[PDB]
Amino acid sequence: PISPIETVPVKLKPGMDGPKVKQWPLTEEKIKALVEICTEMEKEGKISKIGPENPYNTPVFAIKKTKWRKLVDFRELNKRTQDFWEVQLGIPHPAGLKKKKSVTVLDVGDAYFSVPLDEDFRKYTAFTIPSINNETPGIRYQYNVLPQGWKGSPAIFQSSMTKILEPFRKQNPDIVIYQYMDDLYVGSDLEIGQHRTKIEELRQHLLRWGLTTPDKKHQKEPPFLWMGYELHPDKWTVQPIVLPEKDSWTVNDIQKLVGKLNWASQIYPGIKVRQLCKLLRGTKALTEVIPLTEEAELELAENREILKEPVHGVYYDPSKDLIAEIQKQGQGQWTYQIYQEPFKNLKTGKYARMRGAHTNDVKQLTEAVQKITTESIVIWGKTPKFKLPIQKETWETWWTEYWQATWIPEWEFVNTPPLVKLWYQLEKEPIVGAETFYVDGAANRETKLGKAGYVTNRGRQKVVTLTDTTNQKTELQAIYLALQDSGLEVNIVTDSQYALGIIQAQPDQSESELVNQIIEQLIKKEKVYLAWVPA
Amino acid sequence: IETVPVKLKPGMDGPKVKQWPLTEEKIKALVEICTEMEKEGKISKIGPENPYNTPVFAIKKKDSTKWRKLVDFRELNKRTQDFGIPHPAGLKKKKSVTVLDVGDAYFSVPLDEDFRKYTAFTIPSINNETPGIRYQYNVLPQGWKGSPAIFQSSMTKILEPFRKQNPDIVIYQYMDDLYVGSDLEIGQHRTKIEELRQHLLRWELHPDKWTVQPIVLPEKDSWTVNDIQKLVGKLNWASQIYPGIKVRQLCKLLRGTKALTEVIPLTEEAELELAENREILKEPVHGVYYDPSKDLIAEIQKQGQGQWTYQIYQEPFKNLKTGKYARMRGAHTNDVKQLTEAVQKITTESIVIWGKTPKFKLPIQKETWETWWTEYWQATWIPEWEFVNTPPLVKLWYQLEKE
Ligand SMILES: O=C(COc1ccc(Cl)cc1C(=O)c1ccccc1)Nc1ccccc1
Repeated sequence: PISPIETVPVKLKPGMDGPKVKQWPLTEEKIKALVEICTEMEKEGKISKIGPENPYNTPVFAIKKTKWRKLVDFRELNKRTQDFWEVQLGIPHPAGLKKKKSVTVLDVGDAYFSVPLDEDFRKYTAFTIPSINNETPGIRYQYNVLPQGWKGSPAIFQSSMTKILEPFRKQNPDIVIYQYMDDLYVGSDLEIGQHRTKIEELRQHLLRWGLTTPDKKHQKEPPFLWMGYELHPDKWTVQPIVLPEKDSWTVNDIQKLVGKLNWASQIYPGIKVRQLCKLLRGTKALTEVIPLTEEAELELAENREILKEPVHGVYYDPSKDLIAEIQKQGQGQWTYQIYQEPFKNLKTGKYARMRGAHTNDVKQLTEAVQKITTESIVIWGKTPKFKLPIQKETWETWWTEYWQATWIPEWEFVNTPPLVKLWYQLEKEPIVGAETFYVDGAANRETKLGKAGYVTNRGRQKVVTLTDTTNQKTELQAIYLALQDSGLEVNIVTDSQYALGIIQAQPDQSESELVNQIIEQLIKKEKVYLAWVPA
Repeated sequence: IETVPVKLKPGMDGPKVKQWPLTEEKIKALVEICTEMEKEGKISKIGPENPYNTPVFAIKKKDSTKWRKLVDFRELNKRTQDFGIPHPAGLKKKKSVTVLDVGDAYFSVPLDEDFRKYTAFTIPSINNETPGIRYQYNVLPQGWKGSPAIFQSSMTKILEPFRKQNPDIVIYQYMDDLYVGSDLEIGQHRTKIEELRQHLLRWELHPDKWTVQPIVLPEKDSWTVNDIQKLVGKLNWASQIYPGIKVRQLCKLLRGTKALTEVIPLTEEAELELAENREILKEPVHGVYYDPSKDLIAEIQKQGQGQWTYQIYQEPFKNLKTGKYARMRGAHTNDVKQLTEAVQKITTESIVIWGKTPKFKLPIQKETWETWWTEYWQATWIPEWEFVNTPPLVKLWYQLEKE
């Protein structure tokens, strides 16, 4: 039946007109099957036989799933239909659901055809049922309800369901309802018998609005498979993740693999793909066969064991602290788990090593904290208490003097090495008794021929000729040479604008192999003072 | 009361800005606030056929237990046709200026039927276990550029009596705010304000103090190679502002590869040069004037230890105003909190003086800023902003400002 709900006023994009694509030709079989279908629909009030009027049209098809089924191709009408508010594309996360004594899912599939269509837009949904060959004229119809496959259907149906549920939600607020696609997940902490009664009241309420009730066969039950998870009464889990075992792997095979494994590195502690990813070097085709090395074999072998391990999360309890602990897995790599009760994690994850220009550990930690804060606010509507592997002293020393605004919400220190710290701290004033290197670097930016060197107050000097370099590189090398030729305490004078950058941020990681060599030297000294002077 | 036809600028389509995640505490508040506005007929729930969106959130400025709703119409404002309010140069010239939030005055005027949709906004939900609660306005919305303009005739009318009764006081309106300035003694000033409040209820700045602090080069007993190298670096850069600034004689005291710690006796020439450079920096660079046809820019540098420097200008190096801000009591461990107060402080000064907000260059990462700024925001308005990388020298230079 069709819901006695008010229609939503739809329109075609700015000025555009209804689609006019022509009906694909079909056989006498498929045509007779469609006529059958469309007659059953016309009767239910879903569609309407129309006439000469309508200049618009859409291609109707016939697929077999094993009786014949209709399939209207609304791509063109969809390109011409107005835009609607996102049909809610923000994917919830299990870790965010509050535990409920009972959850019941209600199916409202063909509900799409249960909601009427703006009778003003209906004309644009005109389609045609062909005649045998291309003989006489075909039968013509129009939709009186939300067509499956049309741009506005999911949004309008959601909107519609929402209005219809407002009364029920008002009456019993101790009940939670989640609208997802064609499903309604109804949860509550009532007693099973009372719960069951409310479901029936609701189910009964929806019936009133032409939104039919599923069968017991179409009736799904716990655990619930949702967007890839398995939600159980007391905990949630990840659906079993399987890896294809073979004695032949194509480029495409290895890339898909790497894909699934990279995905899993989130929930699973230990997934590694370095050796497998190496197999993609110099590949010449998606179907090329690359023999897995020994290491790629050892790796792909170890991951299989990991994925066989049981990893589950817990649900959200609004009355317990929200906690987040972070670990530095390696340079530029972090792991985090958010939990309330120790050992029972709500969620976990990791942020990959993003090879870039130049930054430092405290900064990257700071960014991992931020991404997590935004994540929690989205999932739980509040930010967690942080347990970070860095001393309050280290933090206060770094943040207080850094050139950029930065901040970490309420946190605590947890001594779970490795600890994050400053690899070096340039001196605040020149070092007395430490040699002073006056470094300089020049290079013909065209011939890429240059020299790099220094002269110290102690009379020590050097100059290296570099083949195929840049201005920057000679400047930086001038400094590098100074660092490696000097003692554990150095004063370094340079006119390199870049260095001025190092002074301000004092990075401990960069993308430049050179800056990185300099960072290692910097870290090695006991004291180093870098002074910039205009060129 | 009727509705004047309001439109988007030629070719502009409405805003479609996404709602940033809100905390549960804030969502609950907007829900309450909005339910009550719905009852009073100020806003109405909308359908999915409305694709527009403007971000909304909740703040707390003066009152404690109370939550205020703040809608970010910057985008809609940029796309709203042009009309406005006249700016009085006398404002800045007042001993005291107090700001008053006259945002409620708009809840009385209906908003054009056809323009309403462009005001769509959404209350988010936790974990998306619920569709957003969509709304659009029926009445002039707070924070919208067209509100004060349309309620313009009604503001002069209700303000005229007070302006006539007191022709020695200047009243300026920007957005939801009303900046009231006079010279009266503190007590008499405040008492004179409530007179306006009461009048309004039936329908503490000090610009003169705002100094224009100069640069002061360091003076020293003895100068080291390092000291000279540093003075020279700043002077050099500063010559981008003042061309009479020179470092020739000073730079000469650097010829040689001496220890960074060695003391260098200043020649008399290096001294006169230093003396000439000091004089030059005793006053702002001549010829810098405010140009209405151009945008005002506010650049901020994090100096450290709770200190921040800023410069308002329109052309590089031609500062209309420069200054410093020291983190207020309690922001000790929060950069983001100090930065937001500075923006509010710099924006308010800006409004007072030229009647418009400047565009900011913020020394903070976008993600950092957007995640927390509303936590400390208290103004009814919102300036424009972009995020930048503070040049090492610009900070070093303005660090030299006099105290
Ligand atoms: O205790 C909880 C907590 O989760 C929920 C709380 C409220 C609602 Cl309406 C749905 C859920 C879901 O599990 C869910 C199922 C499917 C999709 C998306 C969410 N679950 C549970 C209880 C008994 C049995 C099984 C699970």
